Parts: sequence; C-alpha cells; structure tokens
Amino acid sequence: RKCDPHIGLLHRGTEKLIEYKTYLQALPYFDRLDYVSMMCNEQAYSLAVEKLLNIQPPPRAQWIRVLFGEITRLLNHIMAVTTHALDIGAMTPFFWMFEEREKMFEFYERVSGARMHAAYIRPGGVHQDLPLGLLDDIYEFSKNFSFRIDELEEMLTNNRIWRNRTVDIGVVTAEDALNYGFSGVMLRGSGIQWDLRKTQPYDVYDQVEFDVPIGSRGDCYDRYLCRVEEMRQSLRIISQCLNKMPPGEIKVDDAKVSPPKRAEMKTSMESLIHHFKLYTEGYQVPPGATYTAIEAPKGEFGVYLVSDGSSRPYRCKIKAPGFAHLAGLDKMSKGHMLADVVAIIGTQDIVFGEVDR
Amino acid sequence: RGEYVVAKLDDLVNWARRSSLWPMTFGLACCAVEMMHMAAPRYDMDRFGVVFRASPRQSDVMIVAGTLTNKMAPALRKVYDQMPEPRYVVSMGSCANGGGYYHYSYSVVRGCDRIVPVDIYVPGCPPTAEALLYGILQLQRKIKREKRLRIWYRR
Amino acid sequence: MWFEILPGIAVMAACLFIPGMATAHIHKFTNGGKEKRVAHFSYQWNLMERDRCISGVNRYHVTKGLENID
Amino acid sequence: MFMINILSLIIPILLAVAFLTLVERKVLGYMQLRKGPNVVGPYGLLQPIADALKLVTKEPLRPGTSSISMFIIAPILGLSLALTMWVPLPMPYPLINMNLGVLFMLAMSSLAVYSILWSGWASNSKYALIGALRAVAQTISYEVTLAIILLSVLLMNGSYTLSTLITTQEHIWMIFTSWPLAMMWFISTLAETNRAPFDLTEGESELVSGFNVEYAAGPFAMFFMAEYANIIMMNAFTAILFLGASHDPHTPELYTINFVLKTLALTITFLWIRASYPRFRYDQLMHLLWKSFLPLTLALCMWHISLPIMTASIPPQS
Amino acid sequence: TYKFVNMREPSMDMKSVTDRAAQTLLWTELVRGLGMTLSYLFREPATINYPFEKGPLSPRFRGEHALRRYPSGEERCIACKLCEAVCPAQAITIEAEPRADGSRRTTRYDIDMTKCIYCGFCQEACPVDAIVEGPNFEFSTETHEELLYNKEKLLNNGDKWEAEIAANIQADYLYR
Amino acid sequence: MNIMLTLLTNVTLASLLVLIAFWLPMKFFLVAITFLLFDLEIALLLPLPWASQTNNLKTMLTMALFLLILLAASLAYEWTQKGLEWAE
Amino acid sequence: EDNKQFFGRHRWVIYTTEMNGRDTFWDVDGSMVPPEWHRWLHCMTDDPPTTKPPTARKYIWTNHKFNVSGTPQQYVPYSTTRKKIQEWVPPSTPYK
Amino acid sequence: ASATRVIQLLRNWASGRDLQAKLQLRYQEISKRTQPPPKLPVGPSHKLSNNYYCT
Ligand SMILES: CCCCCCCCCCCCCCCCCC(=O)OC[C@H](COP(=O)([O-])OCC[N+](C)(C)C)OC(=O)CCCCCCCCCCCCCCCCC
Ligand code: SF4
Ligand code: SF4
Ligand code: SF4
Repeated sequence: RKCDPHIGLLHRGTEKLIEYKTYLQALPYFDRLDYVSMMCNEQAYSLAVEKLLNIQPPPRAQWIRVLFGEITRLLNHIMAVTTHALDIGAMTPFFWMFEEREKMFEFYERVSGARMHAAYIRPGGVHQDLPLGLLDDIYEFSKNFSFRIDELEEMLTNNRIWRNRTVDIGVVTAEDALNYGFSGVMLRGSGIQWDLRKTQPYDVYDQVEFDVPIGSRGDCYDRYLCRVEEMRQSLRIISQCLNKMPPGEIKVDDAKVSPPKRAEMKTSMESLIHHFKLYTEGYQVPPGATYTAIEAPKGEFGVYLVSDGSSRPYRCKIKAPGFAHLAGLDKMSKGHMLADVVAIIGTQDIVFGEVDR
Repeated sequence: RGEYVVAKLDDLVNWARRSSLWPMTFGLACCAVEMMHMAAPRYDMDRFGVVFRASPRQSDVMIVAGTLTNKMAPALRKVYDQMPEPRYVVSMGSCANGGGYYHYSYSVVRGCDRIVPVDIYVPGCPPTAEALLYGILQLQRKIKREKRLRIWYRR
Repeated sequence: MWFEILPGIAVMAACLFIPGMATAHIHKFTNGGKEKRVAHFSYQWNLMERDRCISGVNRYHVTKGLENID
Repeated sequence: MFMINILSLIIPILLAVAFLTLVERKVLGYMQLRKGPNVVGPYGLLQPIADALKLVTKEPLRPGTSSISMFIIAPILGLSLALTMWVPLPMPYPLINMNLGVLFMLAMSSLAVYSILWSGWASNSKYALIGALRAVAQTISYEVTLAIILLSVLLMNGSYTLSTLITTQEHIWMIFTSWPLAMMWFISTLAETNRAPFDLTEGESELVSGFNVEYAAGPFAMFFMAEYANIIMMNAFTAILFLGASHDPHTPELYTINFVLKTLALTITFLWIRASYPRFRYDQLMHLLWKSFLPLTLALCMWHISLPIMTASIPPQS
Repeated sequence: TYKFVNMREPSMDMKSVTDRAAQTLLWTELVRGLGMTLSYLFREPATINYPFEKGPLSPRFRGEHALRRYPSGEERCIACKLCEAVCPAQAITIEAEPRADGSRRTTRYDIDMTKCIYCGFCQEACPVDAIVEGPNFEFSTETHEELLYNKEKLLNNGDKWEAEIAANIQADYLYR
Repeated sequence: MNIMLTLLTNVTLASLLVLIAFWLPMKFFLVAITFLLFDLEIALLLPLPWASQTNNLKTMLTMALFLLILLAASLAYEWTQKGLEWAE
Repeated sequence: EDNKQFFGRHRWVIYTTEMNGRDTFWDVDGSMVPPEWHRWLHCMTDDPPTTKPPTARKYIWTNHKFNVSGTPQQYVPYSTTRKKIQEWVPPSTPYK
Repeated sequence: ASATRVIQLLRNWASGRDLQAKLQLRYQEISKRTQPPPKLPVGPSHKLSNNYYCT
C-alpha cells in the first residue's frame, strides 16, 4: 500500500566538494554522477559552463557530442532494458547485448584513454581528437548492432511471460506523471508528448533527424518498448552524425577557456601562460546562474550552476533525473504485487549515483 | 612422512577453495558496473569457480565495489560477520580502497580498512574489468600460499 | 565452438550407465544368466515356490526339465 | 547380491548430481555466449569436485533462531527421498518392481514438500518463513495436475506397474498419443522440481536462495543437490512415460543407451529452459495452474478415459 | 517527428484469432525464444582467455603513474607543480627544494593510488611531459600501504616501463 | 525387506554425508484448502485403471465421468465466485 | 598470433616455466609481460618487438619485474623528505 | 567464420536470420591499430592579423 524508497546509502556530498574545486576539477564529479550514461553528464556540465562563458563549442566538437551522446544513449538502455529483465529474472538476454557494450566501450578507450569516466567532453569543445580509423570501427559496430536488438525484441517483447509479468503494471496517468516532476521515458512512455532534443534544440541535435517513441498506456512494458525504440532511433542519429563529420578543431579557439596545443605549449609564451593559469585556477567564469538541462538517456539531467565570478563554482545543484522518478515508487508499487516493485525499479532503471548525489 | 601427509591435505583443500570462490556482489557505485562486465562474456569469470550461487551465506569472498558511506557502514559490516569463514574482502577501486575522489568528504569513510579486514586491493577508478580478474587470480594464488594444516601440525 | 560440453555430457552417460548394466547384470548373476522372475500377482509367486521347492537346492532359478521326470 | 546393487544404483546417481552443477554453469554460458567452468580441471571436469569440497569444509552455520533438531532432519529428509525414489525406476529390469510404482513415485513426491516446509520453519525468519510458505503452496498446487496427468496416461497404458510402461509403449512413443498432455506434464515437472519459470526459491535473486536463505555450506549440500537430483529423474520419468525405448531381453544394453540418451537430452532442454524464460510471479503461477492448466487437464482426462471405451481399447492390467 | 509504439490493433477475423489461439495453446513465441538461445549455443564464444589472452586497449590508456627521464638521464619533473594544482582528488603531494646542482628537483613526490582517479589530467599539466599514466593495470595489491606511492616507486615505475610509454606518447602527442 | 533395506541404506548415506558436513568442518489458507478438497476428490478416481476393466464399464462410464465433471463443477463455482482469484 | 581468429584472441602467449627464480608452471599471472611486448600482446599496435625493438636507453630496466607484492620484495611507504626541525644538541661537561 | 557450413544453417534456421552476413565479433573489418601520423587542423581564428582579443 505505502512505499518509502529510503536513499542515502551511497550518498556523497558531490557539490560540497564542487565548491572547493574549480570547473575543470569539477568535471570528473559529473562523470561519476550517473555511472551508466557518463558522458551525457559531461555534456550537461560543459553546456552549462560554456553557456555562462558566452562561448560556443566548435562545430567539430558539437558533432562529436551527439555521436558520443548517442553512444551513451546506446549504453543506458542496454543497462536499462537488460537489468530490468534481470530485475524480472532474465539472465541471457541481458548478457548477449551486454557483450556488444564492450565494443563502443573499447571505443571509449580509443578516445579518452579511460573506459568509464572519459573526462572527454569539457567546457569549450572536446579534449582530444578522434583517433585515426575509429570512425570506421563505429560504422563496423553500428552495421551489426541492429541485429542484436532484433535478438532482444524477439526474446523479450513477443514472449507472453514478459508481457503478463510487466504489462499493465505500474501505470501512471499523464497529468500525474508530469506533475510528479517525471521526465524522459516516464513522460513519453505514459502518453506525454515531449522530448528535449525535438522541442528545446541544444547543440546540433536539431540538424539530425529521429523519431520520439511515445507510448499509449504507460506501464513498465510500454516504457521498455519506448527504450528499445529509442535504441533504434539512436542508431539513426549515429548514422547521420557519423556521415556529417566536419573539418574542424576539437576545442574552442579561446586559450582562456581551452588549453593551448602541446606544440604551442612549448613554442610560444602566451600559450605557456594560458595553459599555466588554466591549470592553476582554471578560467574566470562570468557571474550569474543557469539551469542548462538536457535529456539524459534516463531522464532530464540539469544543473543549477550559479557562479560568483571567481575561477571556481559557487553552488552547483544537479538535477537528478531519478530524484522524482524514485519518488513515484509509492504509487507505481501501490495496488501492485511485491514483485512489481522491482519491476517498477527496473523499468525506471534506478541508478544509485544520481538519486543519491 | 607426516609432513608429506599434511602437505597433500593442504594442497587438496587449498586447490578446492582457491579454484571455486563464490563471490557476493556489494557494488555501490561505478565500481560495480565494471566488475559486472567480468560477468559479460569478454572476461568471463565463471570459467573458474566464481559463479551465480550468490546468497551471501553461500559466499567465500566479498567484493566491495564503490564508495562506502557512514550510513552504509553498519549494514555492510553486519553482512561481513554473517558471512561465514573463510571470508575475504576485495577492495574495488579508489573509493573503496581509501576513499578516492571523495576522500575529503563528510558522508564517506576513507577506505574499507576502517570497517573490514581487507585482504586484497585493486586500484583503478574504475579498475579495468580484466584487472579485477587479475586481482581475483592473485587472490587465488594468495590462497595457494596458505599453510592452515601446516601451521596446525607445528602446534 | 560448442562441443566443449560433450565431455561434460559423456561422463554423465558413463555414470548413468552403471545402474542400467549393474541391475541387469546382477540380475543375470543372481538368476544364473537369466532375469529376476517378476511376481505381480499370487500366481507368479507360488509358481516360484513350486520351482524353488522342487529344485532341491532351494533355488527357483535352477530349473529341472524332461531329464528329471521319467 | 542385493546390497552391491544398492550402491551400484544410488552412488552413480549421487556422483551425477554433483557434476550437474558444472553444466548448469557451462551450457547456460555456451548459450549465454559465456564459456562456463573451464579453467579448473580439463574442460571443467573438476569444478563440481571443487564446488562440493568447500561445502564439506566451509563452516556450517547454525543460526541461533534455528532449531537444531529441525535443522538436521530436513536435509536428510530431502536427499534420502530423492535416492529412494530411484529404486522403482525401470532400468531394464528395475531394482524395485513395485506393481504400484506410479503411485509409489507420486506418494513420496508429496513427501518432498516437508523438506522445504520444515526448513522454512527451522530457519525462523520473517522473510524466510513467507518465502517457504508461498513455496510449499506452489508445489502442492502443482501435484493435483501431476496426479491427473499420471492418471490419464497410465489409463491407456494399463496398471500402475512401472515395468509395464515399456510394454505398452512398444511400437510408438506414447507422446504421439498424449502430446497435449505431454507439455501439460512437462511444465508440471518444471514446477515441482523448482526450476525457472518456477525457480522461485532457488532463484539466485528471486528468493536469493529461497530454501537456502540462511542455509549455507555444510548442511546446505543436502538441500541444493536434492533439487537438482529430482531434475534428472523427473525428466527420466517423463522419458519412460512418453519417450519409451525398446528392450531386448537378450541385450538390455540397447535400452540403457536409448533411455540414458533420451533423459540426458531432456535435461539439456531443462537446462535450456532456464536460460530462455523469465520467472512467473506468484499470482501468475496459480493463474496458469488453476484457471488454464487445471481445466485443460480435466478435459484431457475426460477424453483419455472414454477413448479406450470408444474404440474397445482397454489395456490388460496383467 | 514522432512515433507511437503500442498502437497495434488485433484483427478479429477467423484467420487472425486462429493464430492467436494457436499461439496461446501451442506455445510458439515461447519456442521462438527457445530457438533464439539454441542458435546462440552453436555460436562461438567471445571469452578472452586471461591471462594468456588479454583484452584490447588503445595507445591512450591511463593508469600506473610513472615519472620519465630525458634522453640524457635526468628526470623530467622540474617541480612545476601544475599536476598538484590540477589534481582533482589532491592525491599528489610534492615538496620542492633547490638541488645541489641548482635546478629544481622534487624531494617528495607521493601520489596516493587510492586517492587518484586516473583521469589523465596530470600528464596534461606538466609541460615537460614529466608524469604520465602508463599502460599498466596489473598492480593490484594486498596491503593498503603499497598503494601509497612515493618518488622512489614512481621513478622505479618509470625506469621499468619507459620504453613502452616512450612509443605511446610518440603516437599520441600529435592528437594532444 | 529389500524395500526396507533400500530406504535404510539411503538414510544412512544421507546421515553419513551430513555428519561429515557438520563435524569435519486468507489467500494463503485458501490455496491450501482448495488443494486439499481437490486432492481428496482426486483420490476417488485413482483406482480408475483397474476400474476401466470392470465387466459393467457402461455404469463406470457414467460415474467415472461424474467425478470428473464434479471436479470441474467444484472449480467452476470456485472460479465464478472469486475463488481461484485469490484475495489480493 | 592468429589473424584468422577474431579480435582479442588473435594474439595470445604462454609464459616461461622459470621466471626470475620462482617457477611459473601452475603459477600463471599476467604480470610477466615486459615493456617491449606489453604493446603487441595487448593489440596496442601492430609492430612486434622482434620487428620493432623499443628505443634503447640506459636507465631502462634490463629485467622486467613481476608484481613483487606478497614476496619479501614488497614496497613500503616512507618519507622521502628530510627532517627540517633539528634539536639543540645540548653541550656537555660543566654544571651551572 | 570459424564455424562450418552445417552449423551455420542450424543457427540460421533456429534464429530465422542470416548471422553470417554480419556477426558480433570482429575478425578483419577492424581498422589497423597502428595508424599514420594524424596531422590535426588549426583554429578558425589562427591568423597573424586582425585577431585581437578585443573582438
Ligand atoms: C482429436 C483430438 C483430441 C485432443 C484435442 C486437444 C485440444 C487441441 C490441442 C490443444 C493444445 C494442447 C493442450 C494445451 C497446451 C497448453 C496449455 C495451456 O494452458 O496453454 C496456455 C498457457 C497459459 O497462456 P496465457 O497465460 O498466455 O493465456 C491463458 C489464457 N488466460 C489468459 C485466459 C488465462 O501457456 C503456458 O502455460 C505457456 C508455457 C508455460 C511454461 C513455460 C515453458 C514452456 C516451454 C515450451 C517449450 C517446450 C515444450 C515441451 C513439451 C513437452 C516435451 C516432452
Ligand atoms: S573508485 Fe572511482 S569508479 Fe570506483 S566508486 Fe570511486 S569514483 Fe567511482
Ligand atoms: S590522474 Fe588525475 S587524480 Fe590521478 S594524479 Fe593525475 S591529476 Fe591527480
Ligand atoms: S606537473 Fe609534471 S613537471 Fe609539474 S610537478 Fe607534476 S610531474 Fe613534475
């Protein structure tokens, strides 16, 4: 009848340390915010900082952002769909396309140098350039990933066990959903007609084309189908941006926000100072505040970054997409079986890095 | 000889335990996902003992993956005592090793050593999935160099 | 590959083989190259005691035929 | 004489039960695209030994809330039941030719539920107690269909003698005559044996371990092996019931080869079926059983009683 | 642009109901699920045979800090301490002192392995490419202390690898 | 005897290998009661195989099918008046 | 190496039976690959050290160590700085 | 790749798809790991004239 999803068990005072560090040192916090769609968090932070800075990223960086933003989009619903099935108790459909994650996970090693916490998308562009030949490897992976999702849908969608256990479970009305602060798959699955990229076009997402797979009823199953259709839509966005790669630089041509090139590092004095100061205190962000918010592959991810005007943030309250999503556990589990509670969690794909800061 | 007999028994017990650990997952943060790729076919661990039996009672080694919080402190601890011996804990990642990126924070205890006796430490943030397989393997060889029945014979 | 499960399967077939041959061969050894005469009804039972008592060695399996009578 | 046959039956059964852990982790993996236990032992031939040895050398925990008297009888009540259930199996000439063998197999199959019931009471934990309570209620609900399927099948066979199975099923597999009841029977086996989509207790996360929630290495060997033990046999019972082989009196070797291969293949499907389906929710178990499985089984028993009368096809009990 | 998902309509005709009734009675989508897994059984595995087989990486891999040395022999770190200022976890502890020759040299360079995060910021900090993250990940330990690295261990790590990391930055400094 | 010997040996083997593992180291009621009544009604038609060979099997046909429709009738009344749709 | 095999498995090794005094026959570990072959084995490049020797330098280790932990060759943290607060070293002989 | 013909048709039939056309393991389509020197471009404002920070 009544549900209380107690949290804090992972809680870290993320923005408490954010105040003491500067913007560049603050960036790894965001990668560790959502440990499923990491670079999407990097996208939100970089957009917020360069929104205050009144500096736009170069077009080459922007088209990188959607390519990796959709790569993270590929990650999360694999994380979301498969473990939701693992929440139900499905093992093998989880693992099969789990392996395909090591493909673009290996791509992440090719670009950032790490695997999970890339620290790649930074305020003012993207840190490093794409390694030679990697775009072809992305095409190699993309050309075959459509097959594995046919394997997922065949294994899960059609089977009567998956439906009768998960359909008509945890329904939520459109007005109740939106007024509860829900976002993303919570809204689109439950009839609500809204998506961040289509409505509020940030970065180059307007140029690319895709579809928004909204649902009719809005139960766990409908949300599950909404996730797997966004996966197909993610492949479409990958196809267009990968063929839309421009000739351009990876970071803004402003050494006060972007580190000068290592060749220029050891050649010219201005570059030496600019990297020196950028790596001592960072950059001077003009005061003010903003709520630059973009859709995470889980929901709406935003940050309330208010800057005093120094080289360090004053206060950065991070919108947790699951913060409101976990609040709905009371009713989506109300009037439902005990086993539906984990089904609610699975279809919500509650990730304990954001709901717990 | 008597020492040979206690040596053969020591090898038989040690070889069984090292080769068939049944770890119980205690992932709390991004350190959980990368170990959870060891479950993915790329770095299969079920190839050697470590399997899905889970059931913290039926567990030999505990892998503490992710940041440890003060409110998480007692509930994790009471799991460790309820875990029957031989119990060993694996410290996953910079956060569980010594607090890592949140060392100077109020809601995290610096390291799992303050809570449980850590037998092995795997650095990384997060450690690469295969690097833990090495950490499990080096823990496996750590069990190989154990002289339980030998030390009893001296007594 | 896939045949790496075959040696795991084959050893099972060896294990389950033992009951099949044993309870058959033990039957052959305890019946003298025959099978244990089943007795699902009274007739099948006192038939054995008829054969067991006439054999003289008090074994039902040993049977005396035309060479016995005149 | 007799005793040497007793070990020659139960001992190979027991050693096969230990090994079944390997394939559970291996053939699932080879379907899960994993590798399965391979490093320890050549081709993973020694992993079950490693599995079993620590369970008999790890510390046996007795929770203070557990009655030690109840804590020890239940694992014996389970494993022993599985082994003595093997004695009427018609391996060429069965070890025990009980003319009521079909009832004999079913009777102690109902005795199995006392193993979980007492363990759930012995453990004496809130979550543990309800987990066993809504586990026993599943098994008992599946025995009524179990009995009805049996009753229909041997009605066309004849008496309840398990040896008569190989006589009735001479020319054609009995499945060709009761295939609507065969899958009716097969799913029923999937539920009593506590395997997905009815894993329920032993589910690694369904009830974490269900009957093994607080029940760890030591006495837990006789409580995670017994469920796997019933798996080989209840499939083998299906092998005798619907997939009967031929038995030449001068060469019982053929039926040993055929039956063992048939029951081993069925167990592969049993291990195949865990790695392809989710877990039924509790209400779905009864909804599937009482309202779809139960009425259909009754109708099929309606059909299979009249059909011998319809075609003058009553079987000889003797 | 948008698209529904669950807007399929079930046909009520004799044909359509027959397939659905056949599907319910004769489980076919369940068998379809069985066929999917069985086809994967005969699919070759992708299990890397550790340690003999090792997973792929890239020349940009970050881990296991190690100070380098100039071709002459003198170590690279001039104690410019940009790595200390940048280090978002403050795992670096550097104390400088004027060496007897006259040029700087760090008398104390401890990077706490279990405070560091391997973000790769430190190599980007020092303009002399003094500290880099090597390709090692095989330094798991059993005591918390040996994770606490110092200047001596860092130099020993640098001298140990050097050659491997010498080519790594040669094939990556163009990107940087 | 043989039956007693078989069960006795099984208990000792279970007992022996247990010892080495110990010293060497309303809805809930309704499903129960409904099963009980169905199970008791099931025991009525267990003697069916031999009963199928009675010399007046016509009377057997009317009455063996009788119990089976009552099995359906008991479930049918249970189903329509909630019943198998257990309290939730 | 096996280019016909799929990626990852396409290069593999078996280790020495005698590695620096301690046997490696049932003591398999990943930490015996030297710096030269740390690249080719990991598919970090296609240039085996036999066909591409690493840049020879004096300070490079002439013998690649394994994970020295567990052995008496472990590492112990210790201050590498010098004490900067010296005492007064009170002089001796007389009395006030 | 790998596998033999009769196995392929077995998994082709059981999955109802042609898996040999595209698989989930990389064999030879992978780009060569060692690559030529990546000559990177320059900034849009990289010019010796009329590029004061006043603009
Ligand atoms: C002259 C002819 C005389 C005889 C004619 C008899 C009628 C015609 C034949 C009818 C079909 C056969 C009998 C019924 C079978 C289905 C029973 C049933 O309840 O189905 C619906 C049920 C329930 O479906 P449901 O729940 O979606 O819908 C039921 C209807 N409502 C919603 C109203 C309740 O389906 C199942 O039980 C699915 C399977 C569950 C178990 C999971 C594992 C399945 C594994 C399948 C592959 C392996 C098969 C192995 C077979 C045996 C091998 C030895
Ligand atoms: S060590 Fe790194 S990856 Fe692991 S929990 Fe801490 S921040 Fe996350
Ligand atoms: S990688 Fe990052 S956290 Fe680690 S020492 Fe370098 S700058 Fe500090
Ligand atoms: S940033 Fe580089 S040069 Fe500066 S102190 Fe650190 S290691 Fe030395």
